[PDB]
Parts: sequence; structure tokens; C-alpha cells
Amino acid sequence: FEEPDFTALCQKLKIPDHVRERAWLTWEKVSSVDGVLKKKELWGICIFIAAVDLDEMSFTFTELQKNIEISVHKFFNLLKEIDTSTKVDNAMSRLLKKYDVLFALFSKLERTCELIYLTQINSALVLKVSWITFLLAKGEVLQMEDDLVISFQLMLCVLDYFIKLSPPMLLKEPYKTAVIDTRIIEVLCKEHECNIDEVANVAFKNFIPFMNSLGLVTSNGLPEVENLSKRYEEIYLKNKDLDARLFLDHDKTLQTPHTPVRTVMNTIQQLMMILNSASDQPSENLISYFNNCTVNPKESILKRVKDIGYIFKEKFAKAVGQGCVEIGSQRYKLGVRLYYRVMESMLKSEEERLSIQNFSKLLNDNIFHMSLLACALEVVMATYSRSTSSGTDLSFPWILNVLNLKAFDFYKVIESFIKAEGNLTREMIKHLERCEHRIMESLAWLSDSPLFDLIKQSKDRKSTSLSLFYKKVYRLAYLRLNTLCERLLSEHPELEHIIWTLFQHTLQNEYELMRDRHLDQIMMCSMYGICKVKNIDLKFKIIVTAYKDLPHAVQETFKRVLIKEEEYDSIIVFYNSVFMQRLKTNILQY
Repeated sequence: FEEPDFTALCQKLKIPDHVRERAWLTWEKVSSVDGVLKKKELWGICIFIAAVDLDEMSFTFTELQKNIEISVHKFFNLLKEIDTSTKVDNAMSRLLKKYDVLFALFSKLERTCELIYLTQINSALVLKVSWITFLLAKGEVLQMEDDLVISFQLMLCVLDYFIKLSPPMLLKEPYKTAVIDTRIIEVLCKEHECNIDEVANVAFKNFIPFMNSLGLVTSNGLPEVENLSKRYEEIYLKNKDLDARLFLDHDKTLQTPHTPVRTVMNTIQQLMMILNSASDQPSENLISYFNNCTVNPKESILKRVKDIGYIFKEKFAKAVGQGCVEIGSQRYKLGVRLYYRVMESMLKSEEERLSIQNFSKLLNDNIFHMSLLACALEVVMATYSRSTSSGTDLSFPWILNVLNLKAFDFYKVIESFIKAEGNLTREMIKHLERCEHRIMESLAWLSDSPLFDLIKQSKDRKSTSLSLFYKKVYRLAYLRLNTLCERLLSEHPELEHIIWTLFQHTLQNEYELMRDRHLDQIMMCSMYGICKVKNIDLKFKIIVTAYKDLPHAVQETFKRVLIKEEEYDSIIVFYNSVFMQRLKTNILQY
């Protein structure tokens, strides 16, 4: 069956035989299903799929792109059509993220250069050397591969270095009459809404040490452009990544309210407003409430903060880069500034309501403090990340594993936090609400979770935390169930309430099915399970396609579902083996 053009492409990418024969088998099963269908683009994608699942990348992703002449986003889009394995999805995800971040940074770099150098050692030269230098500097200090902020501050340091190297003649007027001194790193931090202390730490701890490892290749300040270019190529060929040097030629392979970096840099200043009066220590009023307690909690509170900042900036560095313990430090400080601030707002607001000053059960509750702290930290960590409406591994629920805090417990504080801090931006509020959504949809239903005891200790007839939670889950569950129903079942509106009854029945009387599973999986199975006993043609592929268009739905939710303990399959396999096993004698009634 193997068309020659395919075997040709396979050869140009040095594809091994097992990979060739699996790239082809994939092309067979894909053309077999139709709905997508030049046909060369799809071939390389099949090759790429084969070379990821088989752990045999004999080619760099840029090489593949050079051959099927596809754009990065286009490649990604087309891949969503194919029933690719989760492992491919991870691969393309990481690659998509890497590209977007790199593109943003490079765009920002090239944009800034045209405003520093009047156009014509010269501007074109420094752009090349700054970018490749940064490219190498990035790889040494950062282990994230998609952290916009630290990368950008790093890039600002690189830029700073080469502006001074530049003769002031070809510099534009702010910078020209400025290198004649250290005002350059200030001007940038002003022009780009960056903290001067954040940048200076990166320069001292990361950028400058790195440059000092380039002495053998630098003459007259300037590193050898070509030696670095070769040093980068060595790493590009190794990761089989994308050749990021190509941005310099505006290479086609890499062509596609505020551009991505200024966006995130501004929300950071928005956090600097909110905290422009909060010390990293309990204020005297905070200390008042402490002293006005039955048991003075100040000892346990100052210690918890110390203990957590240790586990934090360590874990931070484990994920961001070992040479970044100090930025983990200056992130955590911000969290503490917020944390103490909100705690003062809470206590004060609580005496306006309770007319007392002894808040001793509250202030000595260990779970309450960890909650409030994890929450202040999250606001901070999210302020520093690329907005997740494709986020990161520092994204929620990263902060929950650091503090060893159960998601349910974390959820209970969100509402009071938002209200206690009247200065949270709408975006921060919206992000916290989405955090609550994840706890509701899956996290609180994890195997080790207080929730299942609130449920067990309600299987009798004092339950109130359990009821407000269930009321919030239902709202989420029905809202999702309903947009799905209107899209897929206009012609049978009588089914919706029926499904919802089965959905409710499961969350309530079969909760031990949600254990380490996802709410939307119980939703999708409920639609299907009912549609079948009432003989409506609604196959899972249809259900699952509609599911993807939901606000924050991810493919892994239907591709990877817990069947037996430590056993993951598809939602269909889940439907038949487990979901129908427990609910057989309930869907009888319908």
C-alpha cells in the first residue's frame, strides 16, 4: 500500500523501519475514519506520532516541519483530529508551549531593538548575539522551558549587557545619553514594568555567573557569535527540539489586548499595588489579636511560615531550576505579605460581626492557616505565570502538594479569601474560582480526601460543609450537562432531566465511583447510559467531540479513565466495565 512519496519522506527524515511501518499503519487507520481529508502534511504527523509512541525520534521537529511545510499551530490543530495517544498529546503540548514562549520572547526582543538602535558592530549583529546568548543562558538556568517571566527578566539582562558593548553612536536617544552609567537596567525595568530587584537578583545569581563561563570565547566583551551558535546547535540536535535560531531569519517554520509579556508583567504590578503596605511580618494590630487570644498563636504561626518557606523555595527550585532558590524566596515573601494582610482583614471583619477580640479557635487552627497561606501563594504563583484562560507544572494544584494540603480543605477558604481581600483583580478572582472548579470536579474526590468521611458520617440521616459543597458541585454539573444537552439533544429534550436524575443518583448513592475520577466522566457516561436505554443514537465519539468545546475540558479526561486501581483506559471502556456494573439495576427504571 505504501505510496512512494511516503517512503521518500520516511527516508529524508532517516526514519527507522519500525517507525516507518507504524507511521504507515497510522495513516491507514486515519484515512479509514475520514472527516479530515495535499496529503503530505498528514503523513509527517503520522510519522511524528509513530516516532513519539515508539521513543525513536531520528529527526528534529524542525526537520519534520521543513519537509511537510507546515506551521507549528497548524501541525498542532491537525493532530487533535487524530485519535493520538496521551503520550503524543503530552509531547505536542510541551512542544506547543515551548514554541509560543520562544516566539513571544523573540518578538519582544526584536521589537525592543528597533527602539534602542536607530536603523542602518551594529544592530543586526547584537540582535543575533543577544538572542543566541539568551537562548543558551535560558537553557542553563531554567528547567521550566515555558516560564515567561524569569526568561524575560533574563533576556533583559542579556540585552543590558550588549547595549553597553554597543557604541553610543548607533543607540537611540534615551539609551544613547545613558550608557555614559548603570541607568540602562533601570530604564528597561521602567519601560517594561519589571521589578528592579527581581531582575538584579537574576543578573547577580544567574546571568552574570553564566557569562563568566564564557570568558574563553569572549574577546573585547563580545562572545564569539559562531561558537555559541554551534554550542546551541549541539543541544537543538540532541533534544530534537525546534531550532530557535531560525527566528533570526523570520523562518517560515516559525511564523504563525497586550502582547504576552507586557500582559503578565502588568498583572505583577497589579499585585505590587495590593501589597504596597504589607510587611513580611505581622503588624502590631495582627499582634494585638494574637495577644488577645486564649492561647497565644503567634509562636505556631511564625514557625509555620518559616517551615513552609523552606519546603517551598526548595520545591520551587526543583521545578524552576536549582540556580533559582532565591527567586523562589522572593516569590514566597510576596505570598507571606499577602497572607498576613488578608488575615488582618479577616480578623477585623470578624469582630465587626461578632463583637469580640478573642479569635482563638480560628488563629490556632492549623488547617486554616495552611489554607489561607496556600491561597495567598496561589494568587502569587498565578500572577507570575502565563494566564491559563496551556499553563504549566507550577500551576494549581502545584501549591497543594508543596504544603501537603488537601484540596477540600483548600476550597473552604476560597470564598472568605476573595471577600477578605477587596483588592483582588477580576482575573485573580476568576482564577481562584477555576481553582475551586477543579477541586469540585476532581481534586476533592481523590482517594486521600476528607470528603469521603463527611459523606460516610452523613450516611445516618450534623452535615453542613457537605451540603454547601454538593450544592456547588450540582451547579457545576448541571451547567455542563445542560450546554451539552442543548447541543446534542435538541430533538429529545425529555432526556435531559432523566440523565440529571441518574447523574444526581450517582454523585449521592454511588459516590465511591468518583474516587480518583472526574465529574465530567460521570456526566458523559450518564448521557450515554440513558440514551441507550431509550434507544437514541448517541455514540461516544459524538459526546466526546462536544465535550472538547467546553470552556476548560481536556482530552485526557476521556482518553484516560481509571478502570481498576492503577489501571487507566478510555471512557468507553469505563462505561462498559465499571459505570454500568454499579448502575445496571438503576438504569432499569428508564
